[PDB]
Amino acid sequence: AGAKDIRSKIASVQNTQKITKAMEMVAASKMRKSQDRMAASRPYAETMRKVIGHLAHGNLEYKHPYLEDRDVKRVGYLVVSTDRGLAGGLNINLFKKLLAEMKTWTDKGVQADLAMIGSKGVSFFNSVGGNVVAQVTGMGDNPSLSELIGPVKVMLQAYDEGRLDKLYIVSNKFINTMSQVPTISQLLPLPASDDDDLKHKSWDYLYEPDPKALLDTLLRRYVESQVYQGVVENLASEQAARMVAMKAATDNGGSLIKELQLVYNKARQASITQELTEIVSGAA
Amino acid sequence: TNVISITDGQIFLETNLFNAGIRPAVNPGISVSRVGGAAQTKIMKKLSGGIRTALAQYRELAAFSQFASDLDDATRKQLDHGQKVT
Amino acid sequence: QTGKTALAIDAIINQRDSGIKCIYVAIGQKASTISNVVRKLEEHGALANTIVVVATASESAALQYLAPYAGCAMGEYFRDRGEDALIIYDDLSKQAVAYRQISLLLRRPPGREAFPGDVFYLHSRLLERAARVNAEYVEAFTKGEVKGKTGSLTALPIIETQAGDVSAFVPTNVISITDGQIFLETNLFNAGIRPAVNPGISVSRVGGAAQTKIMKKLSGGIRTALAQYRELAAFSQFASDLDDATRKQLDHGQKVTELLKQKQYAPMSVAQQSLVLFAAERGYLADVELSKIGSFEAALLAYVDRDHAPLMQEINQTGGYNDEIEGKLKGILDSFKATQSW
Amino acid sequence: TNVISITDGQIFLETNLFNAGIRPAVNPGISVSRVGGAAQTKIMKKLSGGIRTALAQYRELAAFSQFASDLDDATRKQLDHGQKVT
Amino acid sequence: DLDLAKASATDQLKKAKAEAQVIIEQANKRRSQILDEAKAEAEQERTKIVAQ
Amino acid sequence: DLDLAKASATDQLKKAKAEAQVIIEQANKRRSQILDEAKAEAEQERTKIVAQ
Amino acid sequence: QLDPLVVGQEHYDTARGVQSILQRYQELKDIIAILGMDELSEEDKLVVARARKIQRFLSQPFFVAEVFTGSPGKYVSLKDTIRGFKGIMEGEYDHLPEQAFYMVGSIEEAVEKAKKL
Amino acid sequence: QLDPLVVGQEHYDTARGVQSILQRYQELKDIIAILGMDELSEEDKLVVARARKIQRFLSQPFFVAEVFTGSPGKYVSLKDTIRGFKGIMEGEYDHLPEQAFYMVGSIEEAVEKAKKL
Ligand SMILES: Nc1ncnc2c1ncn2[C@@H]1O[C@H](COP(=O)(O)OP(=O)(O)OP(=O)(O)O)[C@@H](O)[C@H]1O
Ligand SMILES: [Mg+2]
Repeated sequence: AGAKDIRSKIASVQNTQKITKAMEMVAASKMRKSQDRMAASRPYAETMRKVIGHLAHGNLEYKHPYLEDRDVKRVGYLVVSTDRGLAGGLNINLFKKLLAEMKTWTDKGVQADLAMIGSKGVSFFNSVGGNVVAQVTGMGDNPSLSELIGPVKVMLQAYDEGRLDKLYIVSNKFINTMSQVPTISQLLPLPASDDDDLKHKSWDYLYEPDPKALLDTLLRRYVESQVYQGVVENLASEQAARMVAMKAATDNGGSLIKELQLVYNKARQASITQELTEIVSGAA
Repeated sequence: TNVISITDGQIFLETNLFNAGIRPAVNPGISVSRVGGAAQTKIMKKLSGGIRTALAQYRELAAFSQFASDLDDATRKQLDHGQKVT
Repeated sequence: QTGKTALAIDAIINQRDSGIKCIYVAIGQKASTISNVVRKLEEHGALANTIVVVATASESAALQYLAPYAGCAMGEYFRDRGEDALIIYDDLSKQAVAYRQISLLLRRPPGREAFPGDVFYLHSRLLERAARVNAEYVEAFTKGEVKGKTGSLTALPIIETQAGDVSAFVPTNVISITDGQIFLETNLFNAGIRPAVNPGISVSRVGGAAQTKIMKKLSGGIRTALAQYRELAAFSQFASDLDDATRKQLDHGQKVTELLKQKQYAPMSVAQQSLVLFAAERGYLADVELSKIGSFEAALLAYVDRDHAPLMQEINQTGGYNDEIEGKLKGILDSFKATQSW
Repeated sequence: TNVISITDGQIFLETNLFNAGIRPAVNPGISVSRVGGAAQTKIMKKLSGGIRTALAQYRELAAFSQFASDLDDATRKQLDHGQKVT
Repeated sequence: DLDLAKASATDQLKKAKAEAQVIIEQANKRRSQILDEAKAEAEQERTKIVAQ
Repeated sequence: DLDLAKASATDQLKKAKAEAQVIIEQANKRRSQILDEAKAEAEQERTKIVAQ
Repeated sequence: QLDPLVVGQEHYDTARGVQSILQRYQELKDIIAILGMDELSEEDKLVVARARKIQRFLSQPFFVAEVFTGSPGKYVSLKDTIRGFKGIMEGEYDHLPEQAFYMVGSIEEAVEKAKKL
Repeated sequence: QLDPLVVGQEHYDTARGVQSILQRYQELKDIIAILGMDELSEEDKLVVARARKIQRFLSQPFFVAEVFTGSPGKYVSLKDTIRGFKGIMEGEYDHLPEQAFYMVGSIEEAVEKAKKL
């Protein structure tokens, strides 16, 4: 206490408020750039999914393991997590949703396997004893598809090897600048999602060399691309959450200054009084 | 604070700028002349009319700078100009 | 209530066999506490070695104010005859209050916080009686009866600070008079760290010159371990984000700090402190888990006391240090860390 | 404090509440009546119960339950009644 | 069989370790027994030699 | 490799068994010494108190 | 009187554990105040969640305070409270809401109060 | 008295250079803590190495502290102080390990001490 301590604390908290306001600005710009990069992904996935429309669930059928709803003995999850803190509750809400559903699954006796994107989930599930089979980390704010090839490759190789029976991606969904929602959504076996080619019965392709060889790589690339889309949306959601969290923290600091300055003024006055009564009642 | 209440302005000399090598370390924003341009020769009243607040803003913009690479060049022009004049 | 009295009375108990006579002079304490600490000095062997001077809170101000001089005059009987003594003024911050009362009743002009002017010169000429006198002054004083021995009187005044504030009148004087400070912190005392000595602001101008050279060797590394820990500590609340190259330091700091905790009325011989610091300095604790450090320490101190007693005897008796001693210690740690358990 | 120490309670009127149109701005939680219900008519005592601790709890609950909330239906009815009461 | 030896050895060491850890607890308690016996027989003696 | 591995397999029982023996043979001396030293203290304390 | 040699090891150790938790909780209130509860480490969230229970369980209803609160007073024996605090600290009542502990007698009135909300 | 007109430009520039190096190393400590060393640039790792070597070289053994440490004291002329710090900042002695500079005295004693380490 004493004026010269409380003024030092007020100074340090004002500095903290500078820091958090700068971080809010930075995050608010990075969110825009990240959602531009989020809308530069739709064409590839959408056209490729239209293609898989015609080739697979067309009037013509084909015998791919990744379109048939075989039996569930164990399930895989691709987990997207930030590489950086200060994100608000994002990661933990997501991990709690995941843990609740993975509990519901293991209550039928099925095992589960995790592939981790981002280091925060890596640490969390190393602590909670999850079954992490592969991971990639340090992508930061520059996610790239080439880095994702590893873990999704592992999960696919395990799926077609029979070792998995269903595959999920768990990630945040950027909806509004002010609201993002965690979602667990399936990507193997491929969902049934309209895209009817009954209209396109007018034509069929020249397949070089054959449709099955293509359909294989089509589906593999498509899964890779949906994982990438998920990573990029989660990145934009992280930026939005950091923006709102730093906003809240700047207003908290701004109120703590109001408290500290009342304490400071009280100490200022008490010190003046006690100095002056010590002088005056000294004389005589 | 007695004397600040008696006089017609103050030139606030800032230790941080002085140690950093900005000599004379005049601190804009917090320093002020209350007679204003009435005391300033015409040419200087013309040429200097912007400097004060432009610098007052640059000094906080360049304080935002350090926590942000990848600056919008609409602001990088400003952070260059302020540094020129400083 | 941070252990100021406990620290001094363990300092007194530990001299029960060291040749140093001890004097414990109590200013302004309530009698049923003096009786309690005397009952504890009697439990352990220390009472037969020490003098107690009492000025209970009910005694007039003149006695409370003169008691420290009456104690110093009883330590000087030993100093001036070639022996060693230790004197512990409990609460000079109550001698100062009694002297303030006496001054204000004599109508002397008051100073700051109403303390009289010469309250520096009050403590200055008390503490500067704590001295070591060379053998020639002894021979001159004892008129030739004692030769070649140097007397010594050691003082450990105690002060009490309101709300940790060290910028008040009496604290700021006695901090200026003395040779060092042991700052006891109430936060460290709550968090479990006992004794609560704050290493970052405690000092001792005598320093290593007063240690046994084994301790002088080994503690230098503890200073730096704790200094690096105190520079890094700010990140502990973001620790998960840190880099292992610093996480190593930030955990070694916590382990050495958990090592310096100690129970009351349990003093250690120099052999045991040296051994236990060597254990942490040479990385043996790098893998023991934080919550077990104390049981590790206890087991080690027990093991060595039966299976290597002659080395303890040597160290305690001479305090020396050699590559030979270092090899023996490394051997003891190696055998312990494998062939026993905590 | 000298007078809080002499009387048999206090009615603490808080300015934050008063600015929010809550008038009279009786802050429950600080205000108390050291004679308690012994003074009330039996009907009033029956109806009121420990209501003031109910509103103290509601008002501190609103301290965490603005930016987020948990147990979010029973806390929801707690908040609903506290709000309609106030 | 390498790891038969390995594992059985590790757990066999741990059992020796626990057996020591419980050989110690009886020791601590017996101390408390005999030392409080000495305390009782000390007070009960003092408080009658002095009365005499 | 059969000889080289089965050597360790046949030896580590002997070795780790001897060390599990050793741990306990220390702990036993610990118990015995404590039951001795509690006797030493039993005499020392009572003698102190009678002198008092 | 709070010495192992007077109150016995278990009581002393429980008291010091409670103090350690509450102090560690004080050391976090500034970061919690500024940045909110979400920036804490996953083990600090547990320290906070246990301290906020210990604080309530230190509450008690008094026989002479029925005037103020209606609730009937309670008398808690020592043996019956060091057990409750040892429990909360050891995390075996770590599945019960905070308001389950507020204004109760022994730890068994808390486990009951939880059932009724 | 620390301005070019009185100390000479050589001295003034060497002093301001030491200040610049250390003032940058202060910036970099808190990157190294969060990210570890390896994420720095080439010149950032090099600024760090020279900053640590300068920070070491400012230590010295005293003829009067000779009684606390046993090590004999050293007297360093101003010519040699400037020559040493300028040599370190230019990168002439980048090939010595840090501890060659601690408590070394003159700069030649650094190139000598580096042998025995
Ligand atoms: N090393 C320790 N470990 C555990 N407890 C301790 C330790 N040292 C002291 N204490 C406890 O701290 C409490 C306060 O001790 P003590 O009275 O010595 O402090 P103090 O500063 O003298 O307080 P006061 O200023 O009121 O005399 C004592 O009950 C003691 O049991
Ligand atoms: Mg005391």
